[PDB]
Amino acid sequence: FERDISTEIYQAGNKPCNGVAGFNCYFPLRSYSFRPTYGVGHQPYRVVV
Amino acid sequence: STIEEQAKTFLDKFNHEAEDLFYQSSLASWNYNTNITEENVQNMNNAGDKWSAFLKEQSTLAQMYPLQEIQNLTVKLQLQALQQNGSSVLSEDKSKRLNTILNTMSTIYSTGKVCNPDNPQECLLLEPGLNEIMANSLDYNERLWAWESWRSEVGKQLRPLYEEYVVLKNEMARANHYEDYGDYWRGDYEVNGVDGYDYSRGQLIEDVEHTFEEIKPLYEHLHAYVRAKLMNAYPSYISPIGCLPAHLLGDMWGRFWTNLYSLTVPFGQKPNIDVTDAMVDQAWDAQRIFKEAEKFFVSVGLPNMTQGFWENSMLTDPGNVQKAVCHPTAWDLGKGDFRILMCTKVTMDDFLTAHHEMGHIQYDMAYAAQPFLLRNGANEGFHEAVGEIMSLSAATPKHLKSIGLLSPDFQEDNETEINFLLKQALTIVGTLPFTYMLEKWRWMVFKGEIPKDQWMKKWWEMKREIVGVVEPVPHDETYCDPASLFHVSNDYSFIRYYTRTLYQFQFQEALCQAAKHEGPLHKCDISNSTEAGQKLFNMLRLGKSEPWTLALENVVGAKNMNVRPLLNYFEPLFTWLKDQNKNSFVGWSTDWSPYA
Ligand SMILES: *[C@@H]1O[C@H](CO)[C@@H](O[C@@H]2O[C@H](CO)[C@@H](O)[C@H](O)[C@H]2NC(C)=O)[C@H](O)[C@H]1NC(C)=O
Ligand SMILES: *[C@@H]1O[C@H](CO)[C@@H](O)[C@H](O)[C@H]1NC(C)=O
Ligand SMILES: *[C@@H]1O[C@H](CO)[C@@H](O)[C@H](O)[C@H]1NC(C)=O
Ligand SMILES: *[C@@H]1O[C@H](CO)[C@@H](O)[C@H](O)[C@H]1NC(C)=O
Ligand SMILES: *[C@@H]1O[C@H](CO)[C@@H](O)[C@H](O)[C@H]1NC(C)=O
Ligand SMILES: *[C@@H]1O[C@H](CO)[C@@H](O)[C@H](O)[C@H]1NC(C)=O
Ligand SMILES: [Zn+2]
Repeated sequence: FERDISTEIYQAGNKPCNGVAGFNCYFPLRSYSFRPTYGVGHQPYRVVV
Repeated sequence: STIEEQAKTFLDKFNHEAEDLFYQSSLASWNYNTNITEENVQNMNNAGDKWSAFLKEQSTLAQMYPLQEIQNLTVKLQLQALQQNGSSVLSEDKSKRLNTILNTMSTIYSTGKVCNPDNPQECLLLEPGLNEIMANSLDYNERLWAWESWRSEVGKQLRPLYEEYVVLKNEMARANHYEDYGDYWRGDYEVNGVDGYDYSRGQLIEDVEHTFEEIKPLYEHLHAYVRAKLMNAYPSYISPIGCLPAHLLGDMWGRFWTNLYSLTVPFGQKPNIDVTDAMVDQAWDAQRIFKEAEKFFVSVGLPNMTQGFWENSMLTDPGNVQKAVCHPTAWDLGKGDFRILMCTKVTMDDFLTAHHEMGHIQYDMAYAAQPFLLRNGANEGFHEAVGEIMSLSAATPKHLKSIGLLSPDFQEDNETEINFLLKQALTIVGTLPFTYMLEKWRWMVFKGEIPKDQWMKKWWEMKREIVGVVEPVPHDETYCDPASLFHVSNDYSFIRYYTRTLYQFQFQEALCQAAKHEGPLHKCDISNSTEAGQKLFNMLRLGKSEPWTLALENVVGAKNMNVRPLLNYFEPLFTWLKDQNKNSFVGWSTDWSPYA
């Protein structure tokens, strides 16, 4: 029952990320990039709980 | 934060981006393949350039991980396939000269033009003229002229390019810590880090030599039979114990012996089983053929298949204005997208070919959950060693009678079995020594054991020994006969076909034992054998996460190449070849030549 909206880049290494994309510092957000030709198990699904 | 954790964190994003990027590249290529237009050329080129740039950038980023500090035997496998420094170790000039060499080789091979004598106007390419002449024409003069022209006008155009290619490939192999480029090709089968299942590149040569030696007795009987049959057609062209001429092998290079079936048939009054007229009679179409194939596939327990395959992929020739390639292609775009292209015509050849591709995509969808870098077969032989065997099993008379294409009134007589086995041997048995000696010659050239001045001088003994073929006209080192092949000009390994041929028969023993089939091995049907379907799927689903040795153990229970199934397939045939060869010399001599 928690929601994360912060886009702070995760630090996978020891050196600080310094707010620049590079080694061991990747942007935590990724896009679905849906296409109509996707498979049955990869198509979008509208989920309500 | 361990190094393995960092590698996993990098690889997750790498796989996630690479899947989408390769999907885009694959759709761009498929659009051009199904629709040849000017815009599609640019789209495909841009997609390929973007994919190459992304792969190079990711490899440069991942070069910082030393391979020694990754455990779990899974992340390290992806890093090995990702690093792949290859020719990028050398300077940019040596990379662009390699690109130029490959481009010129491909262009020269593609532009192969032969002009008829006394008329410098009617010239012919490899197809459809030269191919038809090599496949059907039996005239000695025309075949010899075409063979000489093709090996003369093309060999010299690539011989210095071949020398430079060999030298620079040796340099690249040295820079990549390899003994030779042959080891660079053989590195696919290498297995390390697994106790009791390690594999080495050098052991492969001995393994293939032993199986070639054990195959040998099956080969010279067929060769003697073919020579005896050809003696009735060319009474003044073949020595009784000499080698067969190079351009009387059924085609231009002698790779396949199936072109002489119309002449080397022991029983010409017994037609083979061809039910193309049957499917013509019942108005069978492409949809009906695909439905019959699906009915065959569901009988072994394989799951259902998505509707997107039917909706997206085209399965009928459009003709008219829309020009598209008709080459049978199975596109695995990824992300649950699977497509197959065919220009389906009313012929049993297409029916047999579709068995390759449908099981091919069945294998492709098996390893969907695997990482993108591991969405391939454990080796280069596991990809469709089963896809070919289902096609071979689909030709059994039992299933042909079951589907209604063959009437039940077809009584089985042993005359048909011998003809079918001989026809199969004209495609599979005959090509094995030729492929082996070609691979050995290329390996020796890459290693350097064959001197520069004697590439062809050493080339013609194997022809006189391994395959029993003698040239009709002597050639010096100026000519380059091997350069006239598809694979040599495109820098492809030629052992893949031999390994796949070895692998396909090995699976058949286990498949028929699980199916509890009784009788000849070539009449074995895997229909209604869902246990065998589960057994094969258990190996198809592993993908690339496991070494090929483990997958080979999971089907037959071995760790080395096995040739006993090869003899089991042709066991009745070999005994009969022991009969009609009792009055003819079995073998050939290396001293006589047609040109004397
Ligand atoms: C596999 O099993 C199916 C059904 O279990 C077989 O299909 C039937 O075959 C019989 C004769 O073999 C026909 O009379 C029926 O019309 C077929 N269809 C049915 C019952 O729906 C099929 O022949 C079997 N295949 C093999 C190779 O044994
Ligand atoms: C093939 O491409 C041409 C032009 O790019 C287009 O006009 C045509 O509609 C395409 N074919 C199909 C089936 O969409
Ligand atoms: C290898 O890594 C996977 C994560 O992808 C993990 O589930 C598995 O347990 C690891 N292997 C071993 C032997 O711990
Ligand atoms: C090529 O890549 C390998 C793979 O890690 C690396 O060990 C080697 O140092 C690289 N060589 C050059 C010249 O970049
Ligand atoms: C899907 O597979 C089942 C076997 O589990 C089979 O009975 C059914 O006919 C298949 N569906 C189609 C449309 O082929
Ligand atoms: C088929 O079998 C019969 C009896 O076993 C035999 O006489 C005949 O020669 C066989 N056919 C061939 C082609 O050998
Ligand atoms: Zn294939």
